[PDB]
Amino acid sequence: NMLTKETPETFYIGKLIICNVTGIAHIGVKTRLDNGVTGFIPTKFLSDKVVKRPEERVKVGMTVHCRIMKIDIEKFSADLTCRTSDLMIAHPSFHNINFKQAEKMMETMDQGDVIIRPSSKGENHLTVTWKVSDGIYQHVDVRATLWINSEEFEDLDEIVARYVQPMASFARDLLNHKYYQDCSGGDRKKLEELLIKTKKEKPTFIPYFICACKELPGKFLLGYQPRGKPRIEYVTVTPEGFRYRGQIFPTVNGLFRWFKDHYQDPV
Amino acid sequence: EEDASQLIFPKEFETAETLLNSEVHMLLEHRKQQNESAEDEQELSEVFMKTLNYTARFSRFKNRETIASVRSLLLQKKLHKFELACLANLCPETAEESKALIPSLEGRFEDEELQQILDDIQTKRS
Amino acid sequence: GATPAYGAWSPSVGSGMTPGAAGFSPSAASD
Amino acid sequence: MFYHISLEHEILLHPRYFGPNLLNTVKQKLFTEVEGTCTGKYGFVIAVTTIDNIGAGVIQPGRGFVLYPVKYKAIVFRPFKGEVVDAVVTQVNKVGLFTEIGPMSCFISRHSIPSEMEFDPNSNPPCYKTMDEDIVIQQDDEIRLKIVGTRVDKNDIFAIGSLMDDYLGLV
Amino acid sequence: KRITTPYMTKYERARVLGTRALQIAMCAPVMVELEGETDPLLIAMKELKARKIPIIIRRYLPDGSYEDWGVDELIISD
Repeated sequence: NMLTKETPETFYIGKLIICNVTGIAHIGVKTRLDNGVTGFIPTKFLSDKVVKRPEERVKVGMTVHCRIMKIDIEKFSADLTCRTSDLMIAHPSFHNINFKQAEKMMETMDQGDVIIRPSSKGENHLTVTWKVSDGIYQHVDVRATLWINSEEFEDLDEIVARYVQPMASFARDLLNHKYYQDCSGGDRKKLEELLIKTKKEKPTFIPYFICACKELPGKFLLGYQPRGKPRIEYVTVTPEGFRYRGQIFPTVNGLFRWFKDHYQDPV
Repeated sequence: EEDASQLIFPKEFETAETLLNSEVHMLLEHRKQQNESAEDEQELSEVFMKTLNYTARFSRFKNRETIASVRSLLLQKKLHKFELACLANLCPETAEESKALIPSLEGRFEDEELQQILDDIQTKRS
Repeated sequence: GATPAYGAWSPSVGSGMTPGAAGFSPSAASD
Repeated sequence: MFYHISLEHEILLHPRYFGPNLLNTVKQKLFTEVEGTCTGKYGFVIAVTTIDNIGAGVIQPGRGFVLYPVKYKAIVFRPFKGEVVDAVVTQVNKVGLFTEIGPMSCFISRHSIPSEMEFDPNSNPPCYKTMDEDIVIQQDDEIRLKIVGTRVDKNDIFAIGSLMDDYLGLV
Repeated sequence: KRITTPYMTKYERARVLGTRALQIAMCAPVMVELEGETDPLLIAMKELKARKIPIIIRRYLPDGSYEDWGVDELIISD
């Protein structure tokens, strides 16, 4: 206490004391501490007695933090632990990850699960990714400009149950449609060639089909052949309903019942 | 040159509106309410804290209606706006006290009318 | 830049001129 | 005494802050700039209460900063000489009494103090009782004063109080 | 009731492009898709063609009045 100025009553067990190992006598690391206490780490601090020294557990030449378990600054010893453990149906999902690598973990999810992730700009941005269709995903780049408040970021449970859960419930109904098709995710080249082949078997009855677009997620596609010319009408799925010709339908069925008595105009 | 003793003030503040203790108390508390909600925010400065805890000691009353009441009962008379707050915070118990503290009240009004304005302020005090 | 605004897009309606007759399928109920 | 005024200010915004956060960022900058500060012109501006408008941001030629003039309402505190205010005694010493007034403080020598209010340095609490020990004025005693002189010291104010006027004590 | 020419003069085009390219060089958010270029003047020119430059042009008349013209409102010439 008169020369080194550090007694055992200051250093306690449980608190982390940074022990700088500068050398080793014969398997240990005997160095000095911050208060001049000669920190001699035993072989139990490195976990090796007949092998090389604790180079992975104690930094040779530098200071290595360890949990203080012995107060012997007057005895020329320092029981500093070299180990880091000695110092101490619509499922939600959480993250922090890369867009490419994120694509591989949302293919194992089935319809309905929503992952939360950051976004490529790497700060402030975040994105709500959900199962628009088989092989099609939405990436709501919230500031897809979905303007929100600042208070909601502390509770991440309502932005899904108010904007995406009803959206997914609305999107699932079209998947269970009687006339749904993949067409390679709505390839614009594959869709025009199907309507011209289905019209020839039954020229009187004109069928209709729905598809999602991989080229622009959240666009559904509704093609109909009033005559010998393919025609494509787009529709956006909204958190509150559907955006069809700028008219908002509360329920999934009123869209179809509005279409059955609107597609018979000459346009 | 400027001297509140003779109601002479800089034009930029003569055009400015004086505030009561309980008034600024309510405004500051409202701010603090907004300034401690809306997460991801910066704490108020110590200036705001010391101004709050100052005026909190000298709140004669609190509800906006009490402020509006004392303001309306004062403005109906012919007092200058500078007299509005010094006379509304202190609440001198007698007209003689108000006229001794405020030299502008001396001869400004009959003692019984100034005393009535005081007594009204006293009755507004919680 | 793998993810711009997708729902902020403007769905352009396609105009046409088909002076056809009325021989199409009837409507249904909403339940 | 407290006040509020429509102030105006102008901020130079760096181009990094353009895009969707722009006007919100201008607001945040103004709250960063002019809150909690005192001025030789207007005295102690306590805070902006509201923004009257954000002007059209002129792009500075040859440097990308855009200059936004902004007009805004702010609460402000500007004491004047002659004003008789409520205050709280903070420190009682034989050198003089020290007292706080909103953001500011005042100081009151024994010279300003009536002769009967002798020093009490020998009691634990510093006081200025009278000789019969009836009117006990001590620290933290909500004592009135009259601002007899103003002084601004580098964006701060430091008045001087007095006790010469009658009825300057306990209510 | 804007009475000035509805065309972007070549002076307004030079200044708008240089100013916007400066803003881009100072890391301003771009208003147009970058197909993979990096010169701020090339970006500013693309934005000009996309009419997405977030700049309005205050044209002073000789009486000292002024008119404000977006950079999407008036007809870009070249």
